[PDB]
Amino acid sequence: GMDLDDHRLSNTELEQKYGTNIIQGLSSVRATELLARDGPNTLTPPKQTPEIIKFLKQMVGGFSILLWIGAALCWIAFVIQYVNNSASLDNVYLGAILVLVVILTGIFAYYQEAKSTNIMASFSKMIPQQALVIRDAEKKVISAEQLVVGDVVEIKGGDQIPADIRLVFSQGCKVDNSSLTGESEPQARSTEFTHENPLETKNIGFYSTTCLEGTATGIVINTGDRTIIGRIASLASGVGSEKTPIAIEIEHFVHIVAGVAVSIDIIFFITAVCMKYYVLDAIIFLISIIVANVPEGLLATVTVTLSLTAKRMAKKNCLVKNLEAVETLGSTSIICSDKTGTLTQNRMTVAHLWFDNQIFVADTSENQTKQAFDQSSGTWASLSKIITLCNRAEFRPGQESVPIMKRTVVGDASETALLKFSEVILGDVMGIRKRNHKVAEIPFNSTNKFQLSIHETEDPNNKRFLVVMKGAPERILEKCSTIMINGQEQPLDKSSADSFHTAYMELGGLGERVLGFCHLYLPAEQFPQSYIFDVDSVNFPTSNFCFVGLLSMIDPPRSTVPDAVSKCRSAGIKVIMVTGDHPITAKAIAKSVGIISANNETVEDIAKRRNIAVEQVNKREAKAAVVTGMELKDMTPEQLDELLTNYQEIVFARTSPQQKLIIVEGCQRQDAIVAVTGDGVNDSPALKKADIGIAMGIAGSDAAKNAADMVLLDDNFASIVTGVEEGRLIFDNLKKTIAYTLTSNIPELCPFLIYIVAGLPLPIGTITILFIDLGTDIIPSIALAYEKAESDIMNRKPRHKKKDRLVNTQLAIYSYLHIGLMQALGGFLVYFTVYAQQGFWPTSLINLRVAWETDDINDLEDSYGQEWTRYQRKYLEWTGSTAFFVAIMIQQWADLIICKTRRNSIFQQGLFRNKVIWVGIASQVIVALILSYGLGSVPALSFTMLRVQYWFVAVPHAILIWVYDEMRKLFIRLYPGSWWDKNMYY
Amino acid sequence: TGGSWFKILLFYVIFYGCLAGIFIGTIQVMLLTISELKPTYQDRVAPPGLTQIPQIQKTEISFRPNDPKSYEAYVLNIIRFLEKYKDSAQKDDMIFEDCGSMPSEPKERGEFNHERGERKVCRFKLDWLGNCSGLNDESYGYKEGKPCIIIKLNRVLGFKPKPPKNESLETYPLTMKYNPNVLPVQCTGKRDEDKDKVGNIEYFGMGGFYGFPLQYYPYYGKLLQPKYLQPLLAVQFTNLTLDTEIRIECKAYGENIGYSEKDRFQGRFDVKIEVKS
Ligand SMILES: CCCCCCCC/C=C/CCCCCCCC(=O)OC[C@H](COP(=O)(O)OCC[N+](C)(C)C)OC(=O)CCCCCCC/C=C/CCCCCCCC
Ligand SMILES: CCCCCCCC/C=C\CCCCCCCC(=O)OC[C@H](COP(=O)(O)OCC[N+](C)(C)C)OC(=O)CCCCCCC/C=C/CCCCCCCC
Ligand SMILES: CCCCCCCC/C=C\CCCCCCCC(=O)O[C@H](COC(=O)CCCCCCC/C=C/CCCCCCCC)COP(=O)(O)OCC[N+](C)(C)C
Ligand SMILES: CC(C)CCC[C@@H](C)[C@H]1CC[C@H]2[C@@H]3CC=C4C[C@@H](O)CC[C@]4(C)[C@H]3CC[C@]12C
Ligand SMILES: CC(C)CCC[C@@H](C)[C@H]1CC[C@H]2[C@@H]3CC=C4C[C@@H](O)CC[C@]4(C)[C@H]3CC[C@]12C
Ligand SMILES: CC(C)CCC[C@@H](C)[C@H]1CC[C@H]2[C@@H]3CC=C4C[C@@H](O)CC[C@]4(C)[C@H]3CC[C@]12C
Ligand SMILES: *[C@@H]1O[C@H](CO)[C@@H](O)[C@H](O)[C@H]1NC(C)=O
Ligand code: ALF
Ligand SMILES: [K+]
Ligand SMILES: [K+]
Ligand SMILES: [K+]
Ligand SMILES: [Mg+2]
Repeated sequence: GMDLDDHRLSNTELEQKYGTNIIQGLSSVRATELLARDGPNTLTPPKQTPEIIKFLKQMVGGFSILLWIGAALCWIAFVIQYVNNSASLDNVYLGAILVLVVILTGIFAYYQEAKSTNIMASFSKMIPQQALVIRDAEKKVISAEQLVVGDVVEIKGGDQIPADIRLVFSQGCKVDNSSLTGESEPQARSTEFTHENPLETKNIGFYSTTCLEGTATGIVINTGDRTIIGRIASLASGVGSEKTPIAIEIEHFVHIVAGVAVSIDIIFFITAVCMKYYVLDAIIFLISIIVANVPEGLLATVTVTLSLTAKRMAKKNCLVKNLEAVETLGSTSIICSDKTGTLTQNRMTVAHLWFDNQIFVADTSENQTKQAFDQSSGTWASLSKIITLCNRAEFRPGQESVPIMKRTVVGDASETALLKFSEVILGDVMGIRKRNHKVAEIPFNSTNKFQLSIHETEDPNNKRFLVVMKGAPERILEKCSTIMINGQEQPLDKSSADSFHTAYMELGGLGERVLGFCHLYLPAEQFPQSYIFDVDSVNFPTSNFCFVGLLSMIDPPRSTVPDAVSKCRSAGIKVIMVTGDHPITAKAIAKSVGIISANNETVEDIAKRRNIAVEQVNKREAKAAVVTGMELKDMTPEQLDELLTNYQEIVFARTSPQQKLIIVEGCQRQDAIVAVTGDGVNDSPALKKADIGIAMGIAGSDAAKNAADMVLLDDNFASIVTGVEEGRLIFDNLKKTIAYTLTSNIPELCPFLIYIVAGLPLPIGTITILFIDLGTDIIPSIALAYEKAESDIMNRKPRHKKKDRLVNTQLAIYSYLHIGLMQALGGFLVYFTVYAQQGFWPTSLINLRVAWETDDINDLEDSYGQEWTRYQRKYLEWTGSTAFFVAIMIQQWADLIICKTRRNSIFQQGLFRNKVIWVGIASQVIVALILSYGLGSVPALSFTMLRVQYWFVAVPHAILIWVYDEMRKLFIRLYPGSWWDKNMYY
Repeated sequence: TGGSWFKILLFYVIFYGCLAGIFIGTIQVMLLTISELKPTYQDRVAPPGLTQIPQIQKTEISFRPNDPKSYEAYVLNIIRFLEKYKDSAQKDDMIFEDCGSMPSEPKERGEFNHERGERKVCRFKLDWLGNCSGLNDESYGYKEGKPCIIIKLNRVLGFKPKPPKNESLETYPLTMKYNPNVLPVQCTGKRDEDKDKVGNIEYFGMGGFYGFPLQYYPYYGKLLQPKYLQPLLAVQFTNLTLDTEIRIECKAYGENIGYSEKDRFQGRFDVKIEVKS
């Protein structure tokens, strides 16, 4: 961890510190011992957990601990029975089923558990392989890994910088620090101290950054992981090993259910000890409690629900790498978005052009077909000609039928923008450039800030030389003595100069780079056709020009971004722009997108409006704030918290990746779920620390797409509002699914409680309730995830993570007590009907379980005096168990119907709008019919055939459940916030 | 708040009370459809089971004639069962009717309705169980190697056993069929090697016949016909190998009497007797 940056030092101080020489370098022995001590110049990959331990750790998470305890108890019960010569089995079956359930749930949880992976593989595309380093004054090619701090390295154009160097000799070196700032604008390099911050010091080259053109010489200062990109990779790989909000909700639900199961098991085990029961009976009761109170199929059902949503989102070109990330977008409260590449198109494009003392507005959409800004007006022909002819950029080959804005261009960004504009608005400038012959003069020297090209008109009428020139507007104006306004030329009026200057100031205020244009026709009287031209600019005049127009470029936002941001802000989400660009451009883009509204106004703007000191204005009036990198590097964390809390609209500018991480962490300190969108290397630490990270697909980089939880393949920023829609719908339907899963636990638990307490014959077995848990409820649990939105999902506020939970006390109370008890009552009605219709009246079944389950007795006397053999008793027991199973199934049909809604009514939502619900009901019909009249024709797994009337006894209880739930929802609807909403709504 | 607590507790009290009321009402409506005189269904008890009296636990009998405690359990159980079959408890004539000593047709005592009052039961006297009655023989045969077990047919309401017609060949000629009035019962060794050690079999039934007389059927239901004494058949062996375990099977033959592989007591026995020296 080294941060003692010393770019202020002169060459000699660097020499003394690093013990080298420009002419000499480092000796071979010196370099070898450096390679021994400091370490290779290579990004060290991180330690990763092998997948098999990641898979094995899934077998102890969720409800699996309880299932393992149950399997151990099953084995203990079997060994006790085997000691006492009991070949009944029925317990190896249960143990095998429990182990299989554990294995399957672990498989599903492993499938849902993240993706792991590392970011280092993405950096290989940028890291150079070799480097031209000098040792003992000899220029040799050495692999970049072998390069070590202290040696002199020479960098040419078009190759990656071998390591972090301090430039000492430079000659026209321009680097591309897009990995540190996110901007592809070439940054010039020098050999002098420019800025205190090492990221803008202009005399330091950075590891893996590319040198666009020129030669440079520098002394290596940092290597390997101590470089800036090294720290970026270390941060992007060493953070993010944290749970997701949906994982926390599921863990809380598991904690509630496991606590309920443990408490009931402990208390009833103590009671069984206090009631003269054998240990075998007690442990069998404990196994039944454990199996009944655990929703085995729910944790896999949640995974399947997330998978279905992920597939139907990936159908919309939205790849979801982490399955848990489908939910997070929707509980998100803050979206920290990168500017360039994400909000904007990352392409320089003309936006405003000024002529006739008016400001014209140009379309900037990516898929635009034509431009129309009062083209029929005067002076436009001269502007068109000067834009077309005065350009050097050229299109790349193999572009016959390529979209115009998607055509690759070789040249400067500004030249590319003007060339794209001319191609769009004129169609074919290649013919126009060909027909107008170009004199071999185009001075584009540095420190000039202008360039001119002499042409001869192809029109037979005029046939005069033309000198078109564009460059910095001030230089254009100082060389201009007249302006062309609607054909004819006005003199250099004071009012015209004032209009020029105010247009300049306002166009700069919109954060755009203006370029001035001017041309001067050369009459043939003074310049003949055969007159020679010289590059020295002495053979032709460069004064007394005429100003035609003034164009500016913006790097505009994408077409769908402003509407998406407006919808996100209308959905209760707070959007923050965190960018590495200059504050002026960031503020302009924020105003142009919607992050800062037109009415909202910042502190600096208030100070400008009132002309008062910036310290005099009260910050309470300002509703927006723009914070630069320097204002944030010296900001105490409490100040950052207050800045985020106070201002609704914030823009961060000139921020390093570490500062982006700081902002994300500070936003998460407010108990807010944050989402980060980005498409660059500098966004990787933020894309990892964020709860959900979204990356662009076409414009994105490999590091960002590896560090993100979701990738937008078509770069449609509008997919965020659909993601929020899907996340909120997922949360609601997950509440519904959890309620429907938990409601069937009580009908499975009550029979064993009654069997222990009142000594009835076993109303239902453990394998039978496992059949309920695994077979019948799974498809309806999937079906409840297809419920449409009850109300305006995208009009609510984001849920509070701490206050609002997926499984609150209301849902658990309603699922266990209000419902579930009714289902147990209906099932017991069916059970008593089955037993009484064959001879055993309800009151004769009290405390009969000891004599009922005695294989010795074969003359048990029922209510009518008949004598029952042991096998007939257990066959009647199986009949009652199957009937109780069927009663549970039918009341679960009713409960599926009532769980289709939470506040609405089945009359409003619709019974048949969700066909997967009816598929689930049909599946239960088929499964129960099979389990009754197939398996059961041969008596196996405590299933027997049922009489026709035993299939319909519990139907009135299902109707009662439906009527009660309809009344509850009706009273919730009628009187909101009336002790009924607060207590009965879940 | 305290008022909120009171309101929620009142709601839960009324809600659970209403649920209990609905449950009890459904139970009452269901019970209104079952008769107190005959069961609605007899799906499981239609083929009657066969059961012995000593009520042995693991389907085994292991005792020693020497030590009284070795057979004390069996003797006490037989005494407990046969106490109610003593003629001293059957003397009253208002509730008992002396039915003839010769097997006859089943007696139809009216119909399963509250009218006609209670029913009268044919009396079964212990004298018919020769030398296993306990009148003038102690230990109920559990002297040196003379075990005997009382076989009974499980009670079923409205059950009229149909003895097999002697058209088809049932077994070796018993020299007395009397099919229309006696349900045949025969005890044989389970497999071949136990037939050589089981010894002779002595059957003691009413009228000297080897089976259950049909005059005692049908049963009427412990309400119309309480104090009903089912017919008994004492089976004594009198000859069996000492210090050897013999598996003996007793089967009740009839057209209506059924058997089952799943149910081992549906008209069959699996009893083992071992007489230690
Ligand atoms: C949420 C989960 C709920 C689960 C509920 C399980 C409940 C288990 C209880 C079952 C017993 C139900 C009895 C209901 C009978 C009907 C009500 C009644 O009016 O019946 C009066 C009884 C006679 O009815 P019968 O059967 O002869 O009718 C035969 C039908 N016919 C009349 C046509 C011949 O009068 C008599 O003879 C007997 C009089 C004496 C009765 C003493 C009972 C003492 C038993 C105490 C055990 C309580 C355990 C509680 C555990 C709770 C744990 C949460
Ligand atoms: C014989 C045995 C039969 C067993 C049958 C099933 C028994 C279990 C059934 C239900 C128990 C559900 C337990 C839920 C536990 C939640 C754990 C948890 O994570 O807690 C967090 C909550 C947070 O609260 P909040 O801010 O969301 O609340 C806001 C309320 N607002 C809006 C009014 C301000 O803390 C809280 O709510 C405080 C929670 C207080 C809970 C007190 C105990 C309630 C349990 C009662 C069951 C008693 C036995 C019933 C047996 C019936 C037999 C007929
Ligand atoms: C027969 C088929 C099954 C039937 C199931 C029946 C379910 C519904 C039962 C009771 C709910 C009745 C009240 C609905 C509206 C409440 C308004 C309210 O609670 O007002 C509140 C005060 O009320 C109370 O203190 C009493 C609370 C209600 C007590 C109900 C009776 C006690 C419990 C009964 C449950 C019985 C359930 C039995 C089911 C058995 C198994 C099926 C406060 O109102 P506020 O000043 O905020 O007004 C708001 C002003 N605004 C509207 C303009 C915004
Ligand atoms: C009479 C008997 C059945 C009542 C039993 C009530 C039990 C099962 C309920 C009531 C209160 C509940 C607890 C309330 C608080 C917490 C803390 C939470 O972090 C985990 C769940 C846990 C631990 C709950 C477990 C289940 C719980 C203990
Ligand atoms: C709202 C009501 C209709 C829901 C109740 C569904 C009931 C009535 C349906 C669902 C499953 C069906 C049963 C499935 C299996 C069998 C066995 C077959 O050999 C006879 C028909 C029978 C017995 C069906 C009868 C009708 C049935 C019981
Ligand atoms: C009938 C008896 C034996 C058991 C039932 C006890 C019930 C009625 C009592 C005991 C504890 C009570 C709960 C205590 C805590 C809460 C959480 C609160 O946010 C809503 C009320 C609620 C859910 C209460 C509802 C009523 C309650 C569940
Ligand atoms: C048992 O009773 C029979 C009845 O005939 C009798 O013949 C036999 O001798 C008795 N057995 C003994 C030895 O008690
Ligand atoms: F272009 Al950036 F963060 F400003 F990726
Ligand atoms: K369960
Ligand atoms: K993440
Ligand atoms: K369940
Ligand atoms: Mg970017």
